[PDB]
Amino acid sequence: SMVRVAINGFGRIGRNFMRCWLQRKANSKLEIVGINDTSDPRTNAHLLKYDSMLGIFQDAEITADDDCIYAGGHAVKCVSDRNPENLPWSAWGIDLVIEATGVFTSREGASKHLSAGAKKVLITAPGKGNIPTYVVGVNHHTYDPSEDIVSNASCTTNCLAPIVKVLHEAFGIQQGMMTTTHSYTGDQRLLDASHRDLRRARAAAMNIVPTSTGAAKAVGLVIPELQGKLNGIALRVPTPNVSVVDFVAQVEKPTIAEQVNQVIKEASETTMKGIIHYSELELVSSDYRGHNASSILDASLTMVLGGNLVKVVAWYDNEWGYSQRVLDLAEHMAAHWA
Amino acid sequence: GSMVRVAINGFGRIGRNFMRCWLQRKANSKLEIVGINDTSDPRTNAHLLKYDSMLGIFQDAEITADDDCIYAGGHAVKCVSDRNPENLPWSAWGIDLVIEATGVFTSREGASKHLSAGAKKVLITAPGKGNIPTYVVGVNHHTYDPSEDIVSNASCTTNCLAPIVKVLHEAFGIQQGMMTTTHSYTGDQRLLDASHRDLRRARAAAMNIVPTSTGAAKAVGLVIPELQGKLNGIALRVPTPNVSVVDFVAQVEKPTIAEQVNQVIKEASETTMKGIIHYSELELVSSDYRGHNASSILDASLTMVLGGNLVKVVAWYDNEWGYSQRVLDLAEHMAAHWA
Amino acid sequence: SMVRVAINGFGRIGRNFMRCWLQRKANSKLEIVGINDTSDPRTNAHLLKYDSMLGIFQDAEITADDDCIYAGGHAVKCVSDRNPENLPWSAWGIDLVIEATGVFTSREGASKHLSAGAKKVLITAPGKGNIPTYVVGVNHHTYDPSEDIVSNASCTTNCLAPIVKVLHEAFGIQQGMMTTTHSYTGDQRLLDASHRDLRRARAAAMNIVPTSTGAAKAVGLVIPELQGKLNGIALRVPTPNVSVVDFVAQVEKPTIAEQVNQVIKEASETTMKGIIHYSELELVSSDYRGHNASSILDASLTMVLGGNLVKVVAWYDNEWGYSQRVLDLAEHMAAHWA
Amino acid sequence: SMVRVAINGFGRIGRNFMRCWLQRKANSKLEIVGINDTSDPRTNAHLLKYDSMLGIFQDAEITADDDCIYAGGHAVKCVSDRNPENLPWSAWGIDLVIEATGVFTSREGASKHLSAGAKKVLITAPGKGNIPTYVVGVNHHTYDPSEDIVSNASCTTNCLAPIVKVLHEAFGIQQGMMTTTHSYTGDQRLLDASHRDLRRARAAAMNIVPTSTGAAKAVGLVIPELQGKLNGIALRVPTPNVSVVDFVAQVEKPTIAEQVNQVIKEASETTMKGIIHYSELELVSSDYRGHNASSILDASLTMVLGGNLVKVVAWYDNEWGYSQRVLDLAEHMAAHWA
Amino acid sequence: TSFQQYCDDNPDAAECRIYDD
Amino acid sequence: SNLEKQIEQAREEAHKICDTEGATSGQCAAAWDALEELQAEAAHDHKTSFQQYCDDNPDAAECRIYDD
Ligand SMILES: NC(=O)c1ccc[n+]([C@@H]2O[C@H](COP(=O)([O-])OP(=O)(O)OC[C@H]3O[C@@H](n4cnc5c(N)ncnc54)[C@H](O)[C@@H]3O)[C@@H](O)[C@H]2O)c1
Ligand SMILES: NC(=O)c1ccc[n+]([C@@H]2O[C@H](COP(=O)([O-])OP(=O)(O)OC[C@H]3O[C@@H](n4cnc5c(N)ncnc54)[C@H](O)[C@@H]3O)[C@@H](O)[C@H]2O)c1
Ligand SMILES: NC(=O)c1ccc[n+]([C@@H]2O[C@H](COP(=O)([O-])OP(=O)(O)OC[C@H]3O[C@@H](n4cnc5c(N)ncnc54)[C@H](O)[C@@H]3O)[C@@H](O)[C@H]2O)c1
Ligand SMILES: NC(=O)c1ccc[n+]([C@@H]2O[C@H](COP(=O)([O-])OP(=O)(O)OC[C@H]3O[C@@H](n4cnc5c(N)ncnc54)[C@H](O)[C@@H]3O)[C@@H](O)[C@H]2O)c1
Repeated sequence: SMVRVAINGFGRIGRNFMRCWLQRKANSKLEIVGINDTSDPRTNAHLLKYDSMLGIFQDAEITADDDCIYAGGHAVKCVSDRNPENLPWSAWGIDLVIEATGVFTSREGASKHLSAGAKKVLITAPGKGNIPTYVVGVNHHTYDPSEDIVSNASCTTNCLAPIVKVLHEAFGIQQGMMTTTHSYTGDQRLLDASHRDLRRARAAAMNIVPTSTGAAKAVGLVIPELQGKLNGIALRVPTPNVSVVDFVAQVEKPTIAEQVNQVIKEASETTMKGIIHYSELELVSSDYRGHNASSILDASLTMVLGGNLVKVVAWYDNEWGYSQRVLDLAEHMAAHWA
Repeated sequence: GSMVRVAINGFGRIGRNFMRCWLQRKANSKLEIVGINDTSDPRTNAHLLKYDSMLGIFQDAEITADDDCIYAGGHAVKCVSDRNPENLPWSAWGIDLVIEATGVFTSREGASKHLSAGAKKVLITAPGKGNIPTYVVGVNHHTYDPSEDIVSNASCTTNCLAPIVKVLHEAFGIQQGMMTTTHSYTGDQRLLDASHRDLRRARAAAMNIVPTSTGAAKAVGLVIPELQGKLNGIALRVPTPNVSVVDFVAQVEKPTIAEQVNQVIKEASETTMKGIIHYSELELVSSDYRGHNASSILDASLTMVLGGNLVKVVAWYDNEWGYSQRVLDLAEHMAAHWA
Repeated sequence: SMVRVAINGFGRIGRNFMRCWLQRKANSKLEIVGINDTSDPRTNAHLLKYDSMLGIFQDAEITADDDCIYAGGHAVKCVSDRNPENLPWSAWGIDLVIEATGVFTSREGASKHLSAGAKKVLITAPGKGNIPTYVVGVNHHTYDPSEDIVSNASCTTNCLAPIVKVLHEAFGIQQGMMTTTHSYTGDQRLLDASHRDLRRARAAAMNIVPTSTGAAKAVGLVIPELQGKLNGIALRVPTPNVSVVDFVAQVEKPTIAEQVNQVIKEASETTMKGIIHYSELELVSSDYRGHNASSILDASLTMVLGGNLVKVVAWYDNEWGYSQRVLDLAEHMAAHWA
Repeated sequence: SMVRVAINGFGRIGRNFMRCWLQRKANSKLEIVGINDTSDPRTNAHLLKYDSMLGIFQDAEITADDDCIYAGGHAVKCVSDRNPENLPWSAWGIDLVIEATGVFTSREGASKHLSAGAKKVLITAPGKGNIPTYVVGVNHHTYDPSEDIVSNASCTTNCLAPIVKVLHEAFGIQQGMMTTTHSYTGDQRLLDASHRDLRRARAAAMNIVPTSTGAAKAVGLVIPELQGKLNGIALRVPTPNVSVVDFVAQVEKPTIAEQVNQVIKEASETTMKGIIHYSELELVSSDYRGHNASSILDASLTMVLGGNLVKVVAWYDNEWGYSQRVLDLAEHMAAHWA
Repeated sequence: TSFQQYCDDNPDAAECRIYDD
Repeated sequence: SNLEKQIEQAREEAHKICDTEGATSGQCAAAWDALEELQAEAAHDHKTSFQQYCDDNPDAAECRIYDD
C-alpha cells in the first residue's frame, strides 16, 4: 500500500533525493521513514535545509531533535552506524533502502541491508560484480520484481545511455568514445591530500583532473548489444555541479548534423520525453542547475564528418538530475513490488 | 647582419608571456624587443610584467619604468599608447617585426596597418582572417617564405592538436577527426554576465562551463593541408586560469591499438618532434603543466582505441606559456630567414 | 501619473534593478519604458533571462526584436548610444534616468541626461562632487524634490550605514574601522590586465585583492555626525556575489555583545524593518543570495572588549539587495516628485 | 649527533615542513628519518614532488620504494599506523615527532608518541589543555628543555602575534579585534557535507565561511599581558593558499599611520627580521606564495582614527610560512635538547 | 545593429573580444 | 597476515618466559630463539597498509571513488 523507504548515506545524493521526494510527495508510492548516516539529525536537518547548490528549502519547515529529522510534520527516524548489518530495518519495517554512501556497491556489501531486515536495495551508483544495472528510459522496464539489489548506474551513464539508444536505433552505433567534463564531487580532495587515486588526490577547485570512468562501458550494460564498443574518460573541472558529456561515434548509416538533431529532438518529444531534453539555446552550465532531464542535448554543438563520424554534446545536473532518476527507479519498483 | 628589432602591439597575457619568454631566452636570440604599444602606461605594464598571478614574480633581473620606457635589467623598451597602428612610431623606432598580440588586427588589412606605420613584417599571435599564411612550429614553419609580410602563428589549441595530428596521420592515416578542448578561461570571457558578441562568452567565466567555437578545428587543416575539411570540434571553457587539455577522436585507416598509438607519439616526441611534443605516463593534473615548454604533452595514460580504427588521444598544453614559446620560435625562425 | 524610467547601462545593477521592478511592478509608481546600453535588445533580453547568479527569470516571459525587450508584453524601447546627450529622452517622455553605467557619476556627467530630455537622474553609485547621497532607511527621508541628480551610494555603504545609525544612536560612535570581504565585480580583471587600480588589475577569481570601499566616505555623508570618524578598506575575494562587512567601532556608552545584538534586533523589527535583518543562524555567503534586506546582522559573530570596542558582522547581497534599494530610492523620488 | 625527526601526518603542513627542511638541510641540526601517514611511500613521494600550490619539487629527485621516500639519496622510512602508540619510534631512534595530523592536539593524545619511544613532540597546531604554546620571534626563548610536548600555535597566531607584540611595546594594546580573511584548508568540505562546524561543512570554493580562528586565544598565550584582551573570527574564502589578517587595536599612546608603519618597519629590519616583512608594494595574495616571513605588513592599508584606534593588515602564506616556523621552533628545540 | 556597428570600431572592448582558442 | 600475528604472540610469550625464569634461563633463550625462528621465516606482491585501511574504512576521504 505504501513502500517504507530509508536512506543510507545522507550526502549530496541522499539529500538531493530527499528533496526530490519532498517535492514529488503528492503523487508518490514512497514514504521515507528513516535515515542512516555518519552524522546526527540536527546536523543533517541543517544541511537538508541550507544547500549551497539548491538554496534554502522552501516547501516545508525542516526541524530535528535528538533522534529525528522532521520535514513538514513528517517524522524521519535517524541512526548512525557504519555497518548496515547493525541497522534497525526490521524494527522500522524498511522495505526499500537507498544506498547513497558509495561504499556498499557490491552484492555482499549491499546485502547487509537485507540481513538487517530490509527487502530491496537501490544502489545510487554503478554496481560491482553481477548487480543488475538500470537506467530509467533505456532499460528500466526489464526490471524483474524478484531482484533484491539493483544499481541506478552513474550520473554520466544516465546522461549518455539515453542518447546512445536513440542514435543507435537511428543509425546503428558501431563504436563510441566519450569524455565527460564533470563538476568535481566529494571523492576528490579539497587540497592535495592522500588518496588511492593519485589524480583524485589533487585539489579539486584548482585543477583539471582526468579520472577513469566506467560510464562508457556501463552503457553497454544497459544497451547490451553495444557491450565492448564504448569507452571514455572523465575530466573533473572546478565547478560544483552540472556536467557535460561529449560523445563521438562512428555509425553504420550515413547522416548529417541536422538529421542527428531532428532524431534526438523527436525522441525528446515522444519516446524519451522527460528523460532527454532538446535545446537550441546558447546556454552554459549554470542555466541547467535543477534540470529534471537525464540528458539535455546542446543542438548547436552537433557535428558530423564524412556521414559516419557523429559528435553530440549533452548537459546534465549530475546531482539533481540523477536524483530524479533514482526516485523514478524507486517509484517504478514500488509499482511492480512483485 | 644585425638583429631584428621587435615591437609588441598589445601587452596582454600573450604579449607579456612572450616578453618573459624572450627575456629568459635572450642570450640566444636574433631578436631584440625595443618597443611596446599598449592601451596602458609604462609604469602599469612594468608592474604587471613583474607581478604575474600565473608565473609568479619575475626574478632574472630588475624591472622598473619611467614615463617613456620599461626597463628589464637596464635594457630599455620604449612605450607608446595609441589605439590605431597607423599612428604608431614604427618608422622612427626602426621596427622590423611586430608581434600583433591585441586580438584586434587578425585580418590582413588591419594587420598591415602596422606596415603603413613603417613595420617590415607582422606576426599575428592568433588565427588570421582571410588568406594569411598560417604556421605551426614543428609542423609547418619550415615552409615560411621570407617574402611573407604577414603571418599567423595560430591559436594555442592549434599548436597543441597539430603536431599530434601530424604524427597520427602519417602513422595511421587520418580520415576524419573530432576535437574538444577543455580550456582554461581567457581574457575575452566576461568576469560576470555582461554584453558580448558570443552569448556564451558573455557568461561569468570562473563560474561556468562555457562551450564556444574554436578555430583550431579549421587551422589544423591549414598547416596540414591534406586534412582540410576532415577535422572539426568545439571548446569548453572552464574555471581554471591557465592550462588546457585537448581531446582528439580520430577515424584512422591503418588498424592500431592504444599501446601502438602511444609508442608512435613517444618516438616522435624524442626525435622528429623533440621540444614540440612531450610524452608523459605520469598521473598529473593541469597545475603540474604550468610553464611547460612543449606544444603538446600527451597524457599517455588516457589513450584508448576501439575496433582498431577509432583512436582517442588527450594532450595538455600551457595555453599562455607554451603558445608564447612557439610565437618566439616562429619569430626567431623569421629572423633567421629574413628578407 | 506614472514616472517613466529609463535604464542607462544594462549591467549587473541595471538588470538586477529590472528584475526587481518586474517582481514589484504590480505595486509601483514607476514604469520602465526605455534602455540605453552598448549592446542590442536581443543580447540584453538573453542576459535578462539567463543569469548565472539569479537563475532563469521565472515570473514573466522575456523576448526581443530589433527595437525592444519585451517582459511579458511590456515593451522596453532600446537604444545604443554612448553619449547621453544624443539619447531620445525627450522623445520618449523619460522622466527619471537610472544611471548605472558607472561612468556618469559626476554632476556634469550625469547632467547630460538632463540635456537629452530627462528630468532627474539616480546614480547607482557614489557621486563625484556635490551630488546628494541617500541611503534608504538612514537619510532618504531628507530627499528634496528640488534635487534632480542623486546618488544611492555603494552596496557596502547601504549595508553598513543602517547598522552604524543604530549603533551610533544607541551607544554613540566616536571612531570606526570597516573591512568588507567582498565578492568581485565587473570592475575587476578576469586575468592580470591593466587597470587604474594596480590590485583590481589582478585576476579576480585567483586572488584576495585589497582595494578601496565607497563606504569609507559615503557613510559619513548619510550620517553627517560621523564625517571624518570612519575609515576602512575592501578585500575582494573569489566569489561572484554576496559580501560581508566587518565593523569595529569605538563607542561611548559601554556595552556587551548581548546588548549590541538586542539593540540591532529590536531595530530590525521596528524602525529598520526591511532594511536590517537580524539572523542567529549559522549560515554562509551562498545562503544570502537574493535577500531583500540591506544588512543581515550575524549575531553569532558580535563581540565586545572592555565595553568600548564593538565588533559586528553583516552580510549583504551586493547585487540584489543594493538593487532593491535603488528601486526604493526611485519609488520615493516618484512619490516626492517635482 | 643530529636530532632524529619523524613526521606524523604527511599532509599540507607535514609536506611543506619536509620541503622546508630539504631546502635548509645544509644548516639544520635536524634529520628527518621517519614518516607515519595514512598513505604508502609511493603515494607520499608523488604528492611530495607534485604540489598544486608549491609546484614540482626542484631541488632534488624524489623516488620511493615499498619502504621509504627518497629525497635525493636521503632515506625517510615510512609506516602507516593511525594509532601513535604502535609506532616504531623506539626502534627508529626517534628524538622529535612533528605532530601534524591535527587529531592529536591534546597532551594525552600527543603523549602516545612518547609511549612509543619518541622523546619530545611538537604539535603543528594549538594545544588542548596545558601545553606550552610558542611563536618564533615572540616567546620561543621562553622555551624550556624540560618541556617535552609543545605547540607552535596556528598560522594566524604566527602572523598576528609578532605585529601585536611590536604594536603593544610601542603604544600599549588595551583591546584588539581580529578578522583573518583566510584561504580554505583541508578541514573544510569540498561540497556541503557533515562537519562538527556547521559552517566549515559548506562547500569551501563556493562560499565566504565565517568560523573560529586560533589566534583569538593563542596570541594571549604567547603574549601573557594581553590575555583576555583580544578576540576575533575568520572568514574562509575560495582561495587555496595565502591569507591576510585585519587587526584593530585600542591603544594607549596616540599615534598615526606614519608612526605605526615606521615602528613595524623598524622592527622588521632589527628585532623582528625574518619574522615580519615590511611591504609598500600594491600586491595581492598570489604574490606572497612561498614567502618565508610570518607577517608581511601591507603598509599602504595602515590607518588610524582618533589617535587611539589602530588598524593594520598583514599577509601570510599559511602553509609555507607557518611551516618555516615549525622548522625554526624544532631547530630551536634541537639547540636546547637539555 | 548598434552593438554590431559598435564591435566594428572597437573590437578590443570586453564586449567584443573574440580569441579563437 | 599469519606470520605477523605470530611474531607478536612470540615476543609476548618470550618476554613472559624470560622474566619468570630469569635472564640466564634456558627457557628465555629458546623463547627468543623461537621468535628469531618466525622472523627468519617472515623475512625469507607488496600490499600496503594504505590499501588495507581502504578495505577497512572504504568511506574515508582517502578511499572514496565515485564512478561518474
Ligand atoms: N552527485 C554526484 O556527483 C553523483 C551523481 C551520480 C551518482 N553519484 C553516486 O552517488 C553516491 C553518493 O555520492 P555523494 O556525492 O552524495 O557522496 P557524499 O560524500 O556527498 O555523501 C556520502 C554520505 O554517506 C555517508 N556515509 C559514508 N559512509 C557511511 C556508512 N558506513 N554508513 C552510513 N553512512 C555513511 C557520509 O556521512 C556522507 O554523508 C556515490 O557512490 C556516487 O558514485 C554521485
Ligand atoms: N592566452 C591564450 O590562451 C592564448 C593562446 C593562444 C593565442 N592567443 C591569442 O593571443 C591574443 C591576445 O590574447 P591575450 O590573452 O594576450 O589577451 P589580453 O586581453 O590579455 O591582451 C590584450 C592586450 O592588448 C592591449 N590592447 C587592446 N587593444 C589595443 C589596441 N587597439 N592597441 C594597442 N593595444 C591594445 C590591451 O591593453 C591588453 O593588454 C588573442 O588574439 C588570442 O587569440 C591567446
Ligand atoms: N555590482 C555591485 O556589487 C554593485 C553594488 C552597488 C553599486 N554598484 C555600482 O553600480 C554601477 C554599475 O556596475 P555593474 O556591476 O552593473 O557593472 P557592469 O559592467 O555589469 O555594468 C555596466 C553596464 O553599463 C554599460 N555601459 C558602460 N559604459 C557605457 C556608456 N558610456 N554608455 C552606455 N552604456 C554603457 C555596459 O555595457 C554594461 O552593460 C557601478 O558604478 C558600481 O560602482 C555595484
Ligand atoms: N593548513 C594550514 O594552513 C595550517 C596552518 C597552521 C596550522 N595548521 C595545523 O596543522 C595541522 C595539519 O593540518 P593540514 O592542513 O596539513 O591538514 P591535512 O589534512 O592536509 O594533513 C593531515 C595529514 O595527516 C594524516 N592523518 C590524519 N589522521 C592521521 C592519523 N591518525 N595517523 C596518521 N596520519 C594521519 C592525513 O592523511 C593527512 O595526510 C592541523 O592541526 C592544522 O590545524 C594548518
